[PDB]
Amino acid sequence: RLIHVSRCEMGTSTHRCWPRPCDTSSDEPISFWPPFENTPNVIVSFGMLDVDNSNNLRVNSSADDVTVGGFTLHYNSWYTTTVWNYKLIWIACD
Amino acid sequence: RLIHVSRCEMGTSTHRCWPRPCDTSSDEPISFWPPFENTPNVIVSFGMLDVDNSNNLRVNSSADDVTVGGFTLHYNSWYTTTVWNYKLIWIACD
Amino acid sequence: RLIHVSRCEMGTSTHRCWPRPCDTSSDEPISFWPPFENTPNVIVSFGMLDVDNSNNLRVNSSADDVTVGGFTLHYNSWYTTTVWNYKLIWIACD
Amino acid sequence: RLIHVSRCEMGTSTHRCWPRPCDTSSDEPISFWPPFENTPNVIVSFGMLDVDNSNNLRVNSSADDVTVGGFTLHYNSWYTTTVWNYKLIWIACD
Amino acid sequence: RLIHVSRCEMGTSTHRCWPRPCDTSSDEPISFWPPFENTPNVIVSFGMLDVDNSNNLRVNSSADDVTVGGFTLHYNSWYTTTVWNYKLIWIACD
Amino acid sequence: RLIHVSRCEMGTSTHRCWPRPCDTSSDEPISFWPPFENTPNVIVSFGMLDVDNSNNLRVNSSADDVTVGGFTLHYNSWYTTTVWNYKLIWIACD
Ligand SMILES: CC(=O)N[C@H]1[C@@H](O[C@H]2[C@@H](O)[C@@H](CO)O[C@@H](O[C@H]3[C@@H](O)[C@@H](CO)O[C@H](O[C@@H]4[C@H](O)[C@@H](O)[C@H](O)O[C@@H]4CO)[C@@H]3O)[C@@H]2NC(C)=O)O[C@H](CO)[C@H](O)[C@@H]1O
Ligand SMILES: CC(=O)N[C@H]1[C@@H](O[C@H]2[C@@H](O)[C@@H](CO)O[C@@H](O[C@H]3[C@@H](O)[C@@H](CO)O[C@H](O[C@@H]4[C@H](O)[C@@H](O)[C@H](O)O[C@@H]4CO)[C@@H]3O)[C@@H]2NC(C)=O)O[C@H](CO)[C@H](O)[C@@H]1O
Ligand SMILES: CC(=O)N[C@H]1[C@@H](O[C@H]2[C@@H](O)[C@@H](CO)O[C@@H](O[C@H]3[C@@H](O)[C@@H](CO)O[C@H](O[C@@H]4[C@H](O)[C@@H](O)[C@H](O)O[C@@H]4CO)[C@@H]3O)[C@@H]2NC(C)=O)O[C@H](CO)[C@H](O)[C@@H]1O
Ligand SMILES: CC(=O)N[C@H]1[C@@H](O[C@H]2[C@@H](O)[C@@H](CO)O[C@@H](O[C@H]3[C@@H](O)[C@@H](CO)O[C@H](O[C@@H]4[C@H](O)[C@@H](O)[C@H](O)O[C@@H]4CO)[C@@H]3O)[C@@H]2NC(C)=O)O[C@H](CO)[C@H](O)[C@@H]1O
Ligand SMILES: CC(=O)N[C@H]1[C@@H](O[C@H]2[C@@H](O)[C@@H](CO)O[C@@H](O[C@H]3[C@@H](O)[C@@H](CO)O[C@H](O[C@@H]4[C@H](O)[C@@H](O)[C@H](O)O[C@@H]4CO)[C@@H]3O)[C@@H]2NC(C)=O)O[C@H](CO)[C@H](O)[C@@H]1O
Ligand SMILES: *[C@@H]1O[C@H](CO)[C@@H](O[C@@H]2O[C@H](CO)[C@@H](O)[C@H](O)[C@H]2NC(C)=O)[C@H](O)[C@H]1NC(C)=O
Ligand SMILES: *[C@@H]1O[C@H](CO)[C@@H](O[C@@H]2O[C@H](CO)[C@@H](O)[C@H](O)[C@H]2NC(C)=O)[C@H](O)[C@H]1NC(C)=O
Ligand SMILES: *[C@@H]1O[C@H](CO)[C@@H](O[C@@H]2O[C@H](CO)[C@@H](O)[C@H](O)[C@H]2NC(C)=O)[C@H](O)[C@H]1NC(C)=O
Ligand SMILES: *[C@@H]1O[C@H](CO)[C@@H](O[C@@H]2O[C@H](CO)[C@@H](O)[C@H](O)[C@H]2NC(C)=O)[C@H](O)[C@H]1NC(C)=O
Ligand SMILES: *[C@@H]1O[C@H](CO)[C@@H](O[C@@H]2O[C@H](CO)[C@@H](O)[C@H](O)[C@H]2NC(C)=O)[C@H](O)[C@H]1NC(C)=O
Ligand SMILES: *[C@@H]1O[C@H](CO)[C@@H](O[C@@H]2O[C@H](CO)[C@@H](O)[C@H](O)[C@H]2NC(C)=O)[C@H](O)[C@H]1NC(C)=O
Ligand SMILES: OC[C@H]1O[C@H](O)[C@H](O)[C@@H](O)[C@H]1O
Repeated sequence: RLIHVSRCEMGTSTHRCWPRPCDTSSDEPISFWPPFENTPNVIVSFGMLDVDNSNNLRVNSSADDVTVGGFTLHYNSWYTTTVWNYKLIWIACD
Repeated sequence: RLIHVSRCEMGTSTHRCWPRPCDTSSDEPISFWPPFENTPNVIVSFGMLDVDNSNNLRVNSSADDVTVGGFTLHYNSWYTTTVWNYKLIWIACD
Repeated sequence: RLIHVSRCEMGTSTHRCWPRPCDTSSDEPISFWPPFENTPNVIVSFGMLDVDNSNNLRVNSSADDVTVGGFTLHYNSWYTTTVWNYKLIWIACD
Repeated sequence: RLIHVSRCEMGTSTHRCWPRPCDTSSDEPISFWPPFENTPNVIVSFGMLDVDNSNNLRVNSSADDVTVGGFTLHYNSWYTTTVWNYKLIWIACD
Repeated sequence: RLIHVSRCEMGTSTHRCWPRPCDTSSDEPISFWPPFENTPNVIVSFGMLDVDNSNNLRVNSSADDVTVGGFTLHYNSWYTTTVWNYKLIWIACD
Repeated sequence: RLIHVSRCEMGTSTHRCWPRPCDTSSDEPISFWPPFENTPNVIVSFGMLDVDNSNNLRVNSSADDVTVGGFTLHYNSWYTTTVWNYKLIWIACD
């Protein structure tokens, strides 16, 4: 019969830059071995966050350039915001 | 034989309000196509968060009124808090 | 034919503490019913969060001792940070 | 994603009659259990056969009144044929 | 996770020729909608048979030119044989 | 979700003895690579049959010694029957 099933892969990228500050941005090459049949959907979020109250909390995360073979794990803060340590989590299913 | 397998859907919903503050609360109808054969589960979180340090960080997000047809992507803040931008993420499996 | 498919179990854990500050750390055992063929993968994030601006934001979370029958839903803050309410969300797939 | 996967059920049914000839036709209700989700196809054939050369070889078999919960395994012969033994084999997938 | 599942298709082709005798051979086009990811395996047999004892029983059948799109349901006899009526059954799975 | 899926395997062994008559019995060992998770169901039938009319048609076939790793492809005739050529077909799903 015809049915719906999803293949999923997931992981966590961790960043501990303290005492140093974590970079404005960061991009990681995440690959799916083996590739998917079609380009899956991916969502990213935070599992651990270390933000200084001396400035507004501005943390953005995302999956950019999603290829059936992998995707770019993207993170960035902006303006005067300062991030000390942070863990990203992502899950891509199809 | 019998096996376990899930069908998962997933999406994001970006709310950029700056220079205006984001609505205190938000509810968006999300539709599943095609409908699940049985009610699915749904977890919601944040992929991007921009909140003013002028006050405590009070952000809530959920999936209310879930069914086989879909759910309501609910988000809200409370008290004297202020959010300039935020991205909600969700995933629903069965 | 040989294919890839998954089984995803997921959920949420709400911790309301205000007016009492939430515990520095909190562990919660989760059970997979029935058990997975093999050891799944879990990722935990936040779905709600209430953090005091009087200090930096320091929230961490993870899935510990993940077995075919369950994992431990871990939460913790550190140092001077304070938390009033929060919701954890996790999802596992094989 | 969408995939095509089938569930199959299959069985044999031996009929030994000799020294007596097997009855002109024979019907036997088969039960799928648990029931099927869709109404499946079924094909019947012969795994063993013992027929008399004294006449032509006239044998017929078929799945009948197929539900999502079973069907009638049917066998028969017409006219002057004489069958001494036979085993029906059947397979039903979806 | 990696599992083995199969997709199967099946069907029958009834040939009632009496009083006329059945053609020596028959090749029928069977197609698959939609086609397989990869080329299936196919097997054929007889569901009903009507062979004249005046001569030896000789029946052959097979799936020819099998591809992801379908195949050719071939049937034939040879030499002195005579077949009055007959049905073929086939099932393909990948 | 819980669903039903079968994994199948199939094949056909041919035997061309004319003018030599085919042995009374034959047993071919079949392997299942990779080995089913749990013991499968097998069914065998005739894809090509060539029998001399000078005696009753007595043919039999089956799958014996069925294990998750394989099975034995059994075939025989008995008493006065004489078989010149024949082909067996088998399909085993779990
Ligand atoms: C480009 C960027 O990343 N901007 C993000 C940032 O917005 C802030 C900036 O645009 C700065 C530019 O100087 O302006 C902030 O608004 C300020 C100014 O208009 C200021 C000028 O006097 O007045 C207000 O702030 C004053 C004072 O400057 C502060 O030191 C004092 O503590 O508070 C005063 C009263 O507020 C005004 O707020 C922008 N800030 C806000 C809020 O819009 O951050 C926002 C939100 O985090 C967005 O992310 C921008 O993209
Ligand atoms: C209804 C709601 O959304 N409440 C959420 C909020 O709780 C705060 C409110 O209940 C306000 C009501 O006035 O009280 C806060 O507690 C205060 C007061 O007890 C106050 C009295 O002096 O003392 C503390 O704060 C003072 C002063 O008020 C502040 O302006 C000053 O900057 O700092 C002082 C020292 O702290 C005390 O905090 C409630 N706040 C807390 C914390 O309990 O926010 C909480 C957490 O974010 C919950 O979300 C409530 O539901
Ligand atoms: C163990 C732990 O959980 N540490 C986490 C914490 O780090 C802070 C602590 O290590 C404290 C220990 O006293 O030091 C902080 O750095 C401070 C101090 O050196 C301080 C002494 O005067 O000077 C700086 O801070 C001043 C002032 O004290 C503040 O009130 C003012 O607002 O800012 C000033 C300039 O920053 C210095 O920053 C550590 N803080 C930081 C930042 O590193 O928190 C961090 C980040 O949240 C990590 O999580 C640590 O593990
Ligand atoms: C109703 C049914 O099941 N019929 C199936 C059967 O058909 C045979 C019957 O229709 C009988 C009815 O009497 O006729 C057979 O044809 C015969 C006659 O035309 C006959 C007249 O002389 O000539 C042939 O046979 C003779 C003689 O009758 C035999 O006893 C003798 O051994 O041989 C002679 C020479 O053949 C002729 O065959 C029908 N037979 C055939 C063949 O059509 O069987 C057929 C095929 O098995 C179908 O299944 C019918 O439905
Ligand atoms: C052990 C075995 O494999 N037997 C299978 C076989 O059965 C036949 C045998 O048991 C023989 C043993 O001698 O008997 C057959 O029955 C015959 C005899 O009773 C015979 C004695 O006169 O009478 C009948 O046969 C005559 C004549 O001999 C034949 O030449 C003529 O064509 O027909 C006449 C009338 O039948 C009688 O049939 C057994 N045959 C039958 C039929 O029972 O074959 C059967 C069916 O194929 C089973 O497979 C047995 O297991
Ligand atoms: C979060 O990261 C994404 C990835 O860079 C940012 O996406 C860009 O968004 C702007 C407008 O919002 C577009 O003009 C760009 O085309 C996007 N980049 C691409 C090609 O993906 C997003 O802006 C970031 N959010 C914040 C607040 O920094
Ligand atoms: C987060 O959002 C959810 C949904 O809006 C809130 O849940 C509601 O809780 C109240 C408790 O008094 C119920 O009356 C509502 O019916 C609930 N909504 C439903 C059915 O989803 C939750 O309280 C919010 N949390 C915070 C901190 O604001
Ligand atoms: C977040 O919580 C996890 C779980 O308690 C912490 O993980 C431990 O990390 C240390 C090294 O820092 C390892 O030696 C332990 O094996 C880990 N524990 C377990 C049971 O996984 C993690 O360190 C915490 N991070 C923060 C920011 O506090
Ligand atoms: C073989 O068996 C099938 C199943 O009993 C027979 O099917 C009947 O076919 C006739 C016409 O072909 C229909 O009018 C009947 O309604 C069918 N029966 C039902 C209820 O399915 C078929 O006739 C048999 N063929 C032979 C040669 O005996
Ligand atoms: C049964 O039918 C098959 C298919 O027509 C026959 O196999 C063909 O045999 C010829 C030579 O004898 C080859 O050139 C073809 O390539 C074969 N077809 C394929 C692709 O399988 C087979 O000979 C027939 N058997 C009998 C006894 O008639
Ligand atoms: C058809 O083949 C089967 C399999 O060989 C035969 O059944 C076996 O018969 C022998 C002798 O009675 C037993 O020792 C085995 O246990 C049987 N196997 C099983 C479990 O089926 C069957 O008798 C054959 N039929 C004919 C007509 O020869
Ligand atoms: O049955 C005996 C024998 O009759 C002829 O020789 C055919 O060519 C063979 O295929 C076989 O059918």
